[PDB]
Amino acid sequence: VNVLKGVLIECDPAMKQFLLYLDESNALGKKFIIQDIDDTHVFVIAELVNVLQERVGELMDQNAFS
Amino acid sequence: FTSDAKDKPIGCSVAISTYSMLGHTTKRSWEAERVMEWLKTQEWGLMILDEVHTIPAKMFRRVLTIVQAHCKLGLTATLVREDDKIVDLNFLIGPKLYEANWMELQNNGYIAKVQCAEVWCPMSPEFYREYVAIKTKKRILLYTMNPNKFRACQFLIKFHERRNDKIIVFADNVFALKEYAIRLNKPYIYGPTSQGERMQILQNFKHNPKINTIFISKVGDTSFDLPEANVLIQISSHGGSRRQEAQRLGRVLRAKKGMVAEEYNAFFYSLVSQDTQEMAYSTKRQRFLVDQGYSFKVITKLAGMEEEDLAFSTKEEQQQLLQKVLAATDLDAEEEVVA
Amino acid sequence: RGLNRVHLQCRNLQEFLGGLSPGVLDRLYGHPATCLAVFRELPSLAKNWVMRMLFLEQPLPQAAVALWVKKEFSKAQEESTGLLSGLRIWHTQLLPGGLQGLILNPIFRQNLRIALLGGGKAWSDDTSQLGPDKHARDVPSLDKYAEERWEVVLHFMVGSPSAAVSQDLAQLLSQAGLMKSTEPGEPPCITSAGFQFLLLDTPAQLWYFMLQYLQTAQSRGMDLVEILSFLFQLSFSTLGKDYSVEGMSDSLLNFLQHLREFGLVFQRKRKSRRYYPTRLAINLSSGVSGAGGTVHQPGFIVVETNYRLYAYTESELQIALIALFSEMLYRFPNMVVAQVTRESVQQAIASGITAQQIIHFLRTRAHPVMLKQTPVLPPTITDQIRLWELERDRLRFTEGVLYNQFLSQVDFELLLAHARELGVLVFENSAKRLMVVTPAGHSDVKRFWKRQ
Repeated sequence: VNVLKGVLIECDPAMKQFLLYLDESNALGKKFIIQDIDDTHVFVIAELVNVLQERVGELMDQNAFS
Repeated sequence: FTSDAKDKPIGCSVAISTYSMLGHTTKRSWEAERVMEWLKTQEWGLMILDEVHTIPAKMFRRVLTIVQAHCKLGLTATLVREDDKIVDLNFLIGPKLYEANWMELQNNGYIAKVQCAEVWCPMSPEFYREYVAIKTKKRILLYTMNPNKFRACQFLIKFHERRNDKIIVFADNVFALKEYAIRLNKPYIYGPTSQGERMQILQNFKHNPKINTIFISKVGDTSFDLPEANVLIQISSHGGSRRQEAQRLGRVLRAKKGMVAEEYNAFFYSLVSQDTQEMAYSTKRQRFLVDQGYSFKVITKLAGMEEEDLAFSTKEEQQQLLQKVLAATDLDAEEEVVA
Repeated sequence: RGLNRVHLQCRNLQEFLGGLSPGVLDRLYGHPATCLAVFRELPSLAKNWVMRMLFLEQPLPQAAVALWVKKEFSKAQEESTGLLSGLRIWHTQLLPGGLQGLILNPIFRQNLRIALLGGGKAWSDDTSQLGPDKHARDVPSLDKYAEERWEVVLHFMVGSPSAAVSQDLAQLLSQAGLMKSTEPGEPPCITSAGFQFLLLDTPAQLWYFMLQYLQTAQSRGMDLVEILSFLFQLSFSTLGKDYSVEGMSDSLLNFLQHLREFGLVFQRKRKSRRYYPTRLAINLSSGVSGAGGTVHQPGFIVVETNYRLYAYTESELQIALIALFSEMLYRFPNMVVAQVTRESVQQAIASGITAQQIIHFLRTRAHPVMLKQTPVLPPTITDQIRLWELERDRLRFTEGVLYNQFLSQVDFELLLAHARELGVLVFENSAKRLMVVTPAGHSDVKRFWKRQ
């Protein structure tokens, strides 16, 4: 009901919006944000954090360019 | 002797002229019949090239064929020419005569030690919404108008003003440079700025000690009669050629008299939004600078950036700025013309 | 990836012994050398007080002892006190009237005393009146042999050819978690911890490697206390002098064979009863290599402001290590040229290597010409090396259980109070009444949510 196991994710406000945008884009193939809890913390589905870390890192690199 | 202005072959002793006039394919005007036939007829004892490192083979070959001067001297900013490509046209002139070492100029103060630095500002969540959503080049304002970038810019300017360092602020966009200079209440120069209005600022900057900071449009990327300054800040690290940026940097920066014992007596800043397209040009500038031997550093926060009164300190003013940025058209957000 | 990257927890002597049983430590303190090893590792605070108190059997009052250090440093003295007591060195005894008197463990006392002055054993050392050994081994030959052996183990991690080691040692490298078992047959593979270990310095490397051996020692049936005491006696041994294997248990013989194969000791033959301890064994202590090129052997990496590395090294091992975090440019017979870059350093970072490992790795190997300056690594490099990890180490993961959307603020304040009561509170949002709790409280609070 009101209880979920998961991963608390600490991120800066910029990557808070990235996480929200990336979840909104469904860009891992699935929704991964459980909910936004603060400007610096988000609760996330543990299975997709494994993919999130890579795709965020690659997209952080890609965002550097062009 | 250049089609931009009236010219005087009669009794000339030093003809100072533009390659694109002389290396023409076909006459520009009756003024080309006046001057080019006259110039084809004269035998100049010496040819001085100020931008040979920028002239294409065809224009140089045409000029050399037309003038046939007794001596040629090529002046260059850097030995590697953007138009060198497959063939090094330098052999047309001759060997390299001399090369002033950066270290010899710095060790003797002829060229100041320039503090290269980049303010890697974290992207604002709201601007991050618009940054990823706006895939089009209207995105330029988002990295440019981040409050972190503005607040850091405001502080460092007021800091360099407290040091009474002559400082110039350059940006890639009309609205951005306008909004900055307007809110900062500092002089801004644009193409429409009449020469008297422009000279009022320039004279009060070049000679009057009151104006320590002035804002100059993207026109500064080229010959716009930029004044002398000791500090330069790029509001956008987004930009063109690294060499043209380095050329501009040296063109404006001058050693601050009596401060050569300090860590630096010249300073360069370029402001960067983290996780944005600016970071590559930032990285390539950073690399190109250390490759050219220039000292470099990165900045994120410094004393006063939060300890002082700086704009957009409230969510609403940040929102108004962001909405004014969003309400601005692509044209106001696009890259400012350079002319 | 629910938590942060796996880190090679470097546990010094305090962290290791701090978990041992007092009887084990008492047995360990049985030897004088074990006490000196422990004592020398203590901070100067404890080092002096222990020496000052060694000659007393009277329980000196806790306050008077604590009043030996100045007001501002007494706070830092608590660190040494907590250590000495936690390490069973200090045991409280009660003065008449119940006052907290302090006493050092008599075994430790007596062994340090037997260390300083004569005792029933002469440091447990002897020459056995034997003459110069057959096929005499020279000090430089011992060092090179120990080096070669250590290099072979590092080469084995690197997976280079000719890295000859026993499968039990290869197994241990995998058992300790250094060489990852990603593929059958254990082909060369390395974990983040193994890479961190590779970039770690020799003394801390050997130390932690031996700690893993000790962690498996009783799983391997070896004698922890005996091996430790033997190791401490070896650390207090001399390079040129000879030592005998006379009176060593088979557990020690097995370890000695490993110790020999590992190159820490040189033997005439595997069966020989006399040996020479190598420099590595004498230098095997929980200490620091230095902030620049190593005192024992100088550095060779000329790190330059333009991020260019000019490593005057021939060693394929050292070169391959540099290739992990830096992009290599040229190979020259006496020197190798490489450059540190975002991508190559992001390779190390993505492989799980803290930039401080690289900074320290380069520092410990910094060419001596780079010395004679306060910062051996230019600030720009140090800053950008760290900045590259600080670019992509902002996302920090943490497994927990979320409690949200309660029926009212009373539920939130009650659940938060319960989280505060149990200290299981991770984070909370009082505006939206959101709470994150450690996973241990999942069932306890989920069931309590039905009761409150």
